[PDB]
Amino acid sequence: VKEMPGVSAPLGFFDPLGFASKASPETITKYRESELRHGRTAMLAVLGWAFTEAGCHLPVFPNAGTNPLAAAGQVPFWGWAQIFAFCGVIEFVQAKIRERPGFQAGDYIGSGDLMDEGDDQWKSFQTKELNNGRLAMLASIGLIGQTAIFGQNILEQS
Amino acid sequence: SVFTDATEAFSKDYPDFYKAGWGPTTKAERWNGRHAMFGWVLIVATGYAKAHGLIPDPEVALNLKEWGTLSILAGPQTISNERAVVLIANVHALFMSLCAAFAPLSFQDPLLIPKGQKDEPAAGLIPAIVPGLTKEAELLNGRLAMLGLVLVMGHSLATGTPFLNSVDLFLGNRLG
Amino acid sequence: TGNKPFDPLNIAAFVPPERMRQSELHNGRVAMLAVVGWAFPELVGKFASEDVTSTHALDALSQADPRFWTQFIILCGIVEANMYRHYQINNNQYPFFDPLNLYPKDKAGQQSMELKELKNGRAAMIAFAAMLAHATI
Amino acid sequence: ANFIKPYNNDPFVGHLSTPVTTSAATKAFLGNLPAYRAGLSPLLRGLEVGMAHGYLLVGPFDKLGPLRNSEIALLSGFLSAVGLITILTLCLTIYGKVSFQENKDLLTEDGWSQFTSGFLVGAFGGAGFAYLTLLNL
Amino acid sequence: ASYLPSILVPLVGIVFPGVAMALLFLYIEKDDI
Amino acid sequence: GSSVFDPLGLATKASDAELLRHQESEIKHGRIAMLAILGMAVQERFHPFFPTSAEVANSVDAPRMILQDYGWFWLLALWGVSVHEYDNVKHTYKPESSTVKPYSEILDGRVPGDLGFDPLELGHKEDSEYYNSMRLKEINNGRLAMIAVFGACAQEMVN
Ligand code: CLA
Ligand code: CLA
Ligand code: CLA
Ligand SMILES: CC1=C(/C=C/C(C)=C/C=C/C(C)=C/C=C/C=C(C)/C=C/C=C(C)/C=C/C2=C(C)CCCC2(C)C)C(C)(C)CCC1
Ligand SMILES: CC1=C(/C=C/C(C)=C/C=C/C(C)=C/C=C/C=C(C)/C=C/C=C(C)/C=C/C2=C(C)CCCC2(C)C)C(C)(C)CCC1
Ligand SMILES: CC1=C(/C=C/C(C)=C/C=C/C(C)=C/C=C/C=C(C)/C=C/C=C(C)/C=C/C2=C(C)CCCC2(C)C)C(C)(C)CCC1
Repeated sequence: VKEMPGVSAPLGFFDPLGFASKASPETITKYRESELRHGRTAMLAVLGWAFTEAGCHLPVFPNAGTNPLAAAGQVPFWGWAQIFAFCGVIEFVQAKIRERPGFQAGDYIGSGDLMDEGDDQWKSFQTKELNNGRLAMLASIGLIGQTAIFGQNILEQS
Repeated sequence: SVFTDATEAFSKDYPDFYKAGWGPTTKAERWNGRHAMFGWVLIVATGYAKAHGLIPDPEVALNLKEWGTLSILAGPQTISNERAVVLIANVHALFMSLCAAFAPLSFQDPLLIPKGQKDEPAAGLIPAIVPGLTKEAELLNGRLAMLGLVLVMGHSLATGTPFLNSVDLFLGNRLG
Repeated sequence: TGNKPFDPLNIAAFVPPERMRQSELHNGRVAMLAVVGWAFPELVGKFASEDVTSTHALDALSQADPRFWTQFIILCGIVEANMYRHYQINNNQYPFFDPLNLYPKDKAGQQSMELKELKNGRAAMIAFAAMLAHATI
Repeated sequence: ANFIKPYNNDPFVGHLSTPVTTSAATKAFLGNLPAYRAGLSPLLRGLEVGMAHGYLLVGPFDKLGPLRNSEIALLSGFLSAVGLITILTLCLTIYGKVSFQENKDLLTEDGWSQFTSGFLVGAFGGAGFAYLTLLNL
Repeated sequence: ASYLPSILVPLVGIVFPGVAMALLFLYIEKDDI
Repeated sequence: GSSVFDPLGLATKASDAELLRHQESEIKHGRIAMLAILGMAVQERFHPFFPTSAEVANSVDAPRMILQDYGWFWLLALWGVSVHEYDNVKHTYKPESSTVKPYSEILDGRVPGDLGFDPLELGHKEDSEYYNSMRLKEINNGRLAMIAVFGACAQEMVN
């Protein structure tokens, strides 16, 4: 839908390939959910990539502090298992959210039942989140790509 | 009767505890009798284990470092390993006891009288004689076991011999 | 409830029958799996170090890695939680376990199959008791 | 916008509908906890709470107790957790017998009694499971 | 003798106060008699 | 079935319960099988995704070597498949209501194989004839792929 947040941009509504042109409300809601999940995950991924690149490593990961893709190996299988468990717990919470009648895509704060009235500033700030998230998605995929192709790694003239 | 008068005096003195079943009540009698029956079983088993040395024997005393200052008796002395072993054999049953006391099986008899209910009628000097797994048999055997514990303990204390050795003296001297 | 009253002795005076039939079934199914547990290893063989090499004896209890006991308890707890979700919360009124569905539509078929399961399970109980008699009297 | 509005649309009650107090996240998270979940017998609520709080409690005693440096640290921690659980169940029983005196919602004599029995069983289960897990790790 | 303190001190310092406080708590807020 | 012909056997023709669930199972098997065969082909001619796999005689023995080396990948794949199926259960099949055994009845008015995955609207639902013909094409290519998967496990069999 054109009214939902994220639209404000130089491009305006950006749907070259028809995906929301005839999509039922369920499919558009799922598309927005995916966009927000990817965007937030990418924002965190870029921030973590910056943290690792700058040498900022936890005391428990002393040896590996140079290349994030290299650092990924240092994590034992059970560390990744616990990452997955935590993400699954949050996903279970969000699934419990979506059962509530008045759910809007990505509004895990229940803004509809919280705001005194729907506002334009709220839409603009949701758009800010979506835009920084889209940029973070592109930037994170680009970071991984540029570091895989050229092994020198960011901050090393990459 | 004298027993009835004593029970009435207890009821008047401490109505709350008597109501809940605490004190001289048939529920308490049954519980103590069951415990005493198991206790006779456990004393027989302890004697047999002492005879066959299954218990680590008093030659060995628990190390202070591993078992902490709880093992300390007085100062340097430490609880013997046999006393610890018997205590643990008892701790198993005590853990069971708490579990079954606060979370009784629905068909199980509660430890305390239910709020609505009242204690069952008194058995009397000679409880009604009926064989098999019937309440009267259980109560009679519990009374017998508790009396036996009392009088064997009296024997051991008066003569000065250990309780286990007094039990050995009885039977046919099978145990030790 | 669905076996018919030809019981050898009286124990049901002070115990509800619904829970007791459920316990009959639980213990019977576990006993069938346990009889297989004490037959199949001996007949077909144990298949790894087992943390200590032994078979045909109860001692495996101590030899088996506690990891296995933990995971087995977890599995049993989760399956029992689902089975409790049935028959006591949602009262689904259809059998909890029926992939490749059996258990005929007619009520009489239900009763007959329940009787068959009870018989096969009681026999397994007796067999497991005899096995433990073989082992440790 | 305005994310802070009076709770229940009642300006004169001592509460506010802040994002922490009244948001889909918190309502759904608290509404699925055993203490507030719908369609749970009080026994099940107690069992869930006890399982959560028993496994949770072995660790501090095990790792920071006086016997933490001995080879029997885990057993001492488990025993301390068991004792504390027993104390808490005593507390629960007395609270139930004092509060609700003149199966249902958890706020009743029988409801609270079932909750406490479930809590004891679940807490001992959690402590035992934590012991089993830590015994080999 | 030399065994009693181990038995009694825990009872007097833990079990006795625990049961005493439980009973006092029950009686203080009994709301009847 | 294919064209306007009838089934090739006894063909569960006496299924009082509607065949919708069996048709859903058929289309699911077929989609899995066609993905499997196309994958297998690409793997046999191209294998860059998981290096250090040593020698792979054919696609059949690749899973064993991956388990040996990349054990976590199969856990991740199983997670993905399971979560996807659970998510599908929402818009396919009828929920439990003290009856309606779970995963037993396709919801009324829902053509089998419809998970809503129509991003490019290549198959026009409005045009009934075109949509039905495309469904038939999918089903038949999928049956062919299902046969082909075993015809390929023959590659494992010969050696
Ligand atoms: C008021 C007098 C008094 C005081 C202050 C103490 C103090 C003590 N006694 Mg001793 N004791 C006393 C009288 C007293 N005793 C008498 C008369 C006897 C003969 C039965 C004993 C026999 C005795 C033994 C056999 C042992 C102690 C031990 C102890 C110590 C631990 C407490 C304990 O376990 O009690 C246990 C005491 C009893 C079971 C009997 C009760 C003691 C008196 C009679 C109670 C007086 C109550 C008082 C009037 C106030 C009541 C109000 C109160 C409820 C608030 C402690 C230093 C233990 C020890 O040495 O540890 C190192 C130990 O093993 N006591
Ligand atoms: C005055 C009586 C008294 C006695 C006899 C004890 C005895 C003990 N305390 Mg101390 N304590 C007391 C009062 C007392 N406490 C008071 C008033 C405080 C508050 C200031 C404390 C604060 C305190 C701390 C902070 C700690 C102790 C600890 C300990 C234990 C020492 C460690 C050890 O070797 O055991 C090893 C312990 C075990 C093997 C666990 C067994 C635990 C119990 C005995 C199991 C049975 C409990 C039973 C079911 C409860 C009945 C409930 C109800 C009926 C009363 C020991 C059992 C330490 C401890 O427990 O370590 C974790 C510890 O860290 N105590
Ligand atoms: C039933 C289907 C199926 C199964 C079980 C497998 C299983 C396997 N494949 Mg094959 N594959 C498949 C379909 C399948 N594939 C299809 C349809 C393609 C597209 C041509 C590929 C392309 C492919 C390549 C190029 C390679 C593998 C490899 C492998 C192995 C390692 C996993 C991997 O990297 O795969 C990669 C799988 C994909 C990228 C799947 C894309 C298509 C799926 C079916 C759609 C949905 C997946 C999900 C949303 C993620 C999409 C990721 C995105 C990049 C497209 C593993 C044995 C690797 C190997 O070691 O071979 C020996 C390897 O190098 N596969
Ligand atoms: C549960 C159980 C069981 C069982 C148990 C029981 C049942 C027991 C019983 C027990 C008992 C039951 C005991 C008893 C005892 C008794 C005694 C020991 C007695 C004594 C007596 C006397 C001492 C006497 C005296 C006298 C005379 C001489 C004459 C008369 C008078 C007078 C009194 C003086 C079993 C085995 C299965 C095992 C497990 C546990
Ligand atoms: C994530 C995180 C968080 C939180 C966390 C938490 C809070 C956790 C918890 C945890 C827990 C809390 C856990 C628990 C667990 C438990 C368990 C696991 C249990 C188990 C149990 C069992 C197993 C039982 C058993 C039994 C019984 C019941 C009885 C007896 C018998 C038996 C043994 C069978 C936050 C966000 C804040 C932050 C970050 C991190
Ligand atoms: C109905 C019917 C019929 C027919 C039947 C048939 C013939 C069936 C078949 C069926 C089939 C025959 C199916 C198949 C399926 C398949 C599938 C479902 C597949 C899967 C696959 C996968 C899962 C994959 C795997 C893999 C991996 C893992 C890695 C790489 C390699 C590969 C790719 C292999 C008739 C006409 C007689 C009539 C009567 C009834």
